[PDB]
Amino acid sequence: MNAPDRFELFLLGEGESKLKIDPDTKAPNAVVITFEKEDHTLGNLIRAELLNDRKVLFAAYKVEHPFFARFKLRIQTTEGYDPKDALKNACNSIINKLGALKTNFETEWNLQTL
Amino acid sequence: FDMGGYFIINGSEKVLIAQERSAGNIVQVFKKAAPSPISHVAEIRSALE
Amino acid sequence: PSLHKMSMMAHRVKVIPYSTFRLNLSVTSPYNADFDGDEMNLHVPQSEETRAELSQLCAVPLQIVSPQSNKPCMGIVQDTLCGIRKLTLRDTFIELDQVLNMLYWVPDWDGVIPTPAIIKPKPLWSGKQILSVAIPNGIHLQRFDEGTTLLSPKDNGMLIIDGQIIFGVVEKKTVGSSNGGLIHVVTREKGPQVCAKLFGNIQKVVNFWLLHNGFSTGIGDTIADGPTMREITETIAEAKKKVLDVTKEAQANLLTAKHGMTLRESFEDNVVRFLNEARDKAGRLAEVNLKDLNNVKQMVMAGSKGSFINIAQMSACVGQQSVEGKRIAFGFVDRTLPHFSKDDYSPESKGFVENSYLRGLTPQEFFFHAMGGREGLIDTAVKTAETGYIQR
Amino acid sequence: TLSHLRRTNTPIAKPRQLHNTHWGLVCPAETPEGQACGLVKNL
Amino acid sequence: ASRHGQKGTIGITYRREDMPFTAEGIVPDLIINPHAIPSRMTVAHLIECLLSKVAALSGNEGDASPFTDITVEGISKLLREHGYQSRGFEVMYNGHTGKKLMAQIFFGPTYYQRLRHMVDDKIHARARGPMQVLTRQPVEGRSRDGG
Amino acid sequence: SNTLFDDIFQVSEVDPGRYNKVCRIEAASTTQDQCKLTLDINVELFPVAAQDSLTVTIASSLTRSWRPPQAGDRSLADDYDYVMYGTAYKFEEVSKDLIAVYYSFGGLLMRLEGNYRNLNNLKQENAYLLIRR
Amino acid sequence: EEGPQVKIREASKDNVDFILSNVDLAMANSLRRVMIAEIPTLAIDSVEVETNTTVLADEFIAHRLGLIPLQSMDIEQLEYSRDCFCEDHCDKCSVVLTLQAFGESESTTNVYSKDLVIVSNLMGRNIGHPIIQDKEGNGVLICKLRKGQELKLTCVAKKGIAKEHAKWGPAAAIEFEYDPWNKLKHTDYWYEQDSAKEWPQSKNCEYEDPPNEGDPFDYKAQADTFYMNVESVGSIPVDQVVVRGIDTLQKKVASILLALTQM
Amino acid sequence: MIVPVRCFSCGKVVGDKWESYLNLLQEDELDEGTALSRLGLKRYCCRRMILTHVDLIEKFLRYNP
Amino acid sequence: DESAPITAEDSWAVISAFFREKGLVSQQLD
Amino acid sequence: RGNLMGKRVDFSARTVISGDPNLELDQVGVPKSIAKTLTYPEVVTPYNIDRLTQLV
Amino acid sequence: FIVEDDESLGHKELKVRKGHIAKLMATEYQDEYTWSSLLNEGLVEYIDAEEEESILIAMQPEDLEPAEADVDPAKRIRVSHHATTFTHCEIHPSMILGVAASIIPFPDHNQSPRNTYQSAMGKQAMGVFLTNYNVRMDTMANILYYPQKPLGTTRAMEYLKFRELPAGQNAIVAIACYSGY
RNA sequence: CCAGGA
Ligand SMILES: [Mg+2]
Ligand SMILES: [Zn+2]
Ligand SMILES: [Zn+2]
Repeated sequence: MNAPDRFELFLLGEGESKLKIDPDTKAPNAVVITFEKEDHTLGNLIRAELLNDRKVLFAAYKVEHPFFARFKLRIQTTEGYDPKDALKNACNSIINKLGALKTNFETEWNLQTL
Repeated sequence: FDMGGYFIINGSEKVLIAQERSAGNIVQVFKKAAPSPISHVAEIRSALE
Repeated sequence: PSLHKMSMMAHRVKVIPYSTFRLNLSVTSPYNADFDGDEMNLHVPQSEETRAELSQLCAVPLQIVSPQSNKPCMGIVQDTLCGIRKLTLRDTFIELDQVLNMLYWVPDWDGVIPTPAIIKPKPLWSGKQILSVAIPNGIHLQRFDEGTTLLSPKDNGMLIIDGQIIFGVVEKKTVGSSNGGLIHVVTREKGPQVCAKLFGNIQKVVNFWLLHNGFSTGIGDTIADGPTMREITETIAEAKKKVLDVTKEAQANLLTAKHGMTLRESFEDNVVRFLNEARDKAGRLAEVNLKDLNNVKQMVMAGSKGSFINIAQMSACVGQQSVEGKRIAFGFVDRTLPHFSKDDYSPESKGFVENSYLRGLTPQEFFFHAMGGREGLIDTAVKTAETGYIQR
Repeated sequence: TLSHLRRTNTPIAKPRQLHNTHWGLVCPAETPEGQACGLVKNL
Repeated sequence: ASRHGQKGTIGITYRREDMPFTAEGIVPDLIINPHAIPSRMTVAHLIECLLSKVAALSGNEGDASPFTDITVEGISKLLREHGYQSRGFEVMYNGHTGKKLMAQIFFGPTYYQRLRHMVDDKIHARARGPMQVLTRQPVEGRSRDGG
Repeated sequence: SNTLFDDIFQVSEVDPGRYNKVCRIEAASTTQDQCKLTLDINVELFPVAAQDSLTVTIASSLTRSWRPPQAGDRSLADDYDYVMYGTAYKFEEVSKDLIAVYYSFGGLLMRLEGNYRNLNNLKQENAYLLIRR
Repeated sequence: EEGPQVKIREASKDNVDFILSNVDLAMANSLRRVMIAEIPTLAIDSVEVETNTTVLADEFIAHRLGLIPLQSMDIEQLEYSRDCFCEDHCDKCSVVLTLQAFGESESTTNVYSKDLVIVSNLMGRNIGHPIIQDKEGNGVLICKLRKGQELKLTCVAKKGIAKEHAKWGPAAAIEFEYDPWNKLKHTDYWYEQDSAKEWPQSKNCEYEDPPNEGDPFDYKAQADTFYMNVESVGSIPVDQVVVRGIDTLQKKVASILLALTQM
Repeated sequence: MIVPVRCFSCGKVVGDKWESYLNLLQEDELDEGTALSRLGLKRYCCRRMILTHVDLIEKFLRYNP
Repeated sequence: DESAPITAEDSWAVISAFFREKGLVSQQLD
Repeated sequence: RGNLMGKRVDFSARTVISGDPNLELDQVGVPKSIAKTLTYPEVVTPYNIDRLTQLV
Repeated sequence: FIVEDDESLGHKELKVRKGHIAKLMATEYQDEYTWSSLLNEGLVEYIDAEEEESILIAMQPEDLEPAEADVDPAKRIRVSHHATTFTHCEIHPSMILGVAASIIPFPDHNQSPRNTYQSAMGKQAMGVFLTNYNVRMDTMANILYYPQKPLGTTRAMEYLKFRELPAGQNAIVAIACYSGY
């Protein structure tokens, strides 16, 4: 009865962008991206990759409440570097890493006879 | 599986709840409390079967 | 019921999905609520005046420090209390990754990454350090527990300077609904609105940390050492003889009654006293043999749940059973059960439960514990209405 | 259903307590909490 | 509730991915709080579980009968024969990160009961409604749309 | 901006009372007899046994937020093996010309007893602890 | 070859045992999550009941029909009805299944997932076939009928993900382990006397070097090398649970890059 | 009543395995633990599904209409 | 050996017979 | 006692309570259905007029 | 059970012998030796509370019969068969329990009231109440979709029809601190 | 009244 529809977890709302980038007030060159209809699956993945970027000073994500599929990701970079670009690169690195993972699995699978 | 032991009265299943009582025809002695003229009483709740 | 002004408090609405009224855990205590199937009432003011009354006089933050006992009536509980001890041990160090999430989780965080307590080899932060981010500036606290020095070797007591923990482990005495409390000081020093924020803050950090650290409790936590069990068995064994010795002494008419007591009254007092001395010894044996890794000990240590007796009764020995203060009496003519001989004043006959819950109870132990158990349920039942009318 | 067909009512010294004489005849655990506690026996 | 006076309502429902998991791929159906057990001293709940874990693996009926010669040690030995750690603990991994939990979780089957008290038959709200005739005050009970 | 204390001590005892990853160390200065030291160390990170000679340094520098890498090109003010950052919490006047200063490195406690460093140590959040050998 | 590497240990119709090295735990997990939740599958979603003389409820049966695995090989060429342009469903977005069963026999008449018949045009794509792994070739036992017990119904199967309902979950349990010797100190082993004696040694211990006590703690050490086992239900073949999982997560990340692009 | 399709905990189809299990017991005389394991039911979550099932449907069928 | 003392498991064979005959509502019926 | 010292009242609501680590101390999670029933009578004023017209 | 000093060979021994036990289990396989058969053969007797006053009962037969002429530590601490006077023996001590308490697994390992609580809650637990549910018109009926027999059971449940008509399901349960929910 | 829930 007070139960929300199951698609609300993944299907974007009426006039609701996937990303909402707001700037952090408390810190210089820091931003806050709210990811709608997303969970840990993506949050922790991105956060961990931004951690690999040397020019990235701060990176963390939080699912403020479990009833809602959305998470806030805070990115802080060195002066001159843009946090949107930092996010862009980490996103790219992830894809390229997954691309190799698929290629490598495919090759190895084809070798099996079962 | 239905065990019975109940009655059907105007549609509904009714249980006769067993009622606890003290047994009759029984001699019992009790000390009647500190403020009393009588100190002890022998009681018998006599009743026919 | 509503036997308190704190049993009716003003809250901010938060429309949410699902059919239940959700409440912050620390507000549980004033209401006296739990989530075993409790229901709660909601009343809506209809005037600007009425609303003001609620927001300005009876709002939850205002109600934190209560006049009932001139101390806080809400504190940190359960998961957050349990996790708070665990987080604040010297042993507890957090890697950069998690520190960043733990920091971001604090809704009022300055954006300042605190300098790690350990800078190389490998930057590492302590629990104490990252918890202190929830503690507001200006907050000063000092507490000395048994054996606290300015060097706090056992991580005893508490020392918070400028809303930064210097030493000691955070638990019930520090972060609970305690007189000297971190909460008592915060409400008083910073405000009710600031203190209410601190509850949320302390929990958002702690709960997050414990979500990833995890915490459990198993049968293994009731299990005590092989030799500790031999030592416990032989503690009951010697107390069992000490009792027979006073019994033989009483049967031989050598016993000398204490002024203002029956020869028998005097005897029962001794028996009951030895048997309890025993249950406790046996208990204190296990309590000591359980390592700091014991999940039960861990809950008892933080003050989150359970006490000494619970360990004792579970691990070592349940103990003597009472009804109307006295041991199990002779319901049957000169005996407690038909499985006993007449005029049996032995511990086993008059309701001494020798075994731990882990070991299991004998049918006799089981029934006597059942008699003793029923007594408490009767007063719980009665007291409820007697207590109610007194209030009225 | 089973436990309802084995229920005992006691209307009106210390009746609520579990007596020694209740051994093997009445359940030491199956009794209500509150008002009827120990006045509703189960065989 | 379990068969140990260990009652409660659902606080949240999590999907399989959010849930903590054994390396073996097993996930709980139910997460109950450690804080229940100590104050309550419901040891048989823990034993029920250990025995039920062995029972599930062994395919034999786990005898949880009262006065017997079954010991927590006896069952422990049998569980070690099955490859699990004797006291029922199992190492779990956090569902959100995949990182091992610093704690090992007491995990196994336990017989849980569904009770007659469900939130939707309880939930009730009113704001002006039927009134009594005599007193001209709000009628009684959820049933009657009372206040 | 500069160093505040320097001396080489010798560890008398190492204590992990219930603590699995931390140890209270007892040392005395090889140079000054008056000088002693009590200190909690992450022994899982930098292990310490008794009779080890250790260079113990203070220094108020090398403020605002903390930055992780770039330290490759940055001047690692550590010619030392284990470094900590903590706060000075008490100034004990232990008779005569003798003083004792208390340092908390986020719970990891330290007590330095001596005399001379009147013109050095201060009640500051800023105080690093450097250890080599 | 390049970045993260795979080394398959065992294969079948139902299982993939492998080793994932040169990867972030976060990545290993995110893939694990996706396989469970975000891979699309076909499953019965609407059940119109014409007749039911059974001992079971209309919805009791209905529920089961969703849990029956259907061929989702070519699931990728089927549209989500939500995205489709019709009114309710069509061929471009659904598979229509039919089930007519009757107790002709004096003996108990069984109703199986094999008794399902496709009535919609398949556009010649590998879809909607009730998955039969059964030795005797019956598949899932839906119902039991006696004599005049008739069951006549219609099923509309739709493309979906496990987030909406666990029926669209193509994977059973996913096994996941790392560091079988606790070299990383990621767990503090609960024990009574000895944690080594008390806790069972992992299978994967053989695929890693024991720590050798006479060595200091490697703090610098990080988590790479993950021993996993992916189990399929039928809808998609074991390999494709892994591949499609890798691909879904890749697509999921691309959406973010694209979102930034539109901004 | 009536074998669950899919194990609640992991969702391994268990709907097909019922008759096969009941057969490995009457016809093969085999003990419950081996039959379950033969049928490839390795995780206890899956084991409990079959091992603890009560097929009430069979009684339900005993009534005429 | 048909006159051998009874074991503890054998008490269940008697309990089986008690219930085979009396049933659970013996008292209500009788 | 029953009609005067105490009264049955409108703008009341009752349900099962459950805890939340993500609510702020002073707030209360209110089910959508309960919020959709309980009402506040707000006076149309220049300040709220537009907002109010929208909820209407 | 009746116990008699009456035994040519040795001590005071329980009238019922392993021969009667097989004589009963023969009749158990047939579905001629009933409960009435044990009652008329004077092996077993009916004792009310007033009569109980004058008897002397052994809990276990075997454990509480032949005297002493190492010991497991995990087992509970038990007393002895000191009595040579034994008139009767307990059929089974678990029989002191009623219908509801007889579904409690290991009630000898729980705190007294926790047991009293379960024998109140199980009355409110859902499951199949009767197999004829589909043919009866009752106000309210709650039936569990997929009931499961318990993995941990009582020997007493055999008679209670519990494994045939269960009140719950065996859930995979973790006792853990998770999201604090 | 009766049965139950915190
Ligand atoms: Mg409650
Ligand atoms: Zn379409
Ligand atoms: Zn499973």
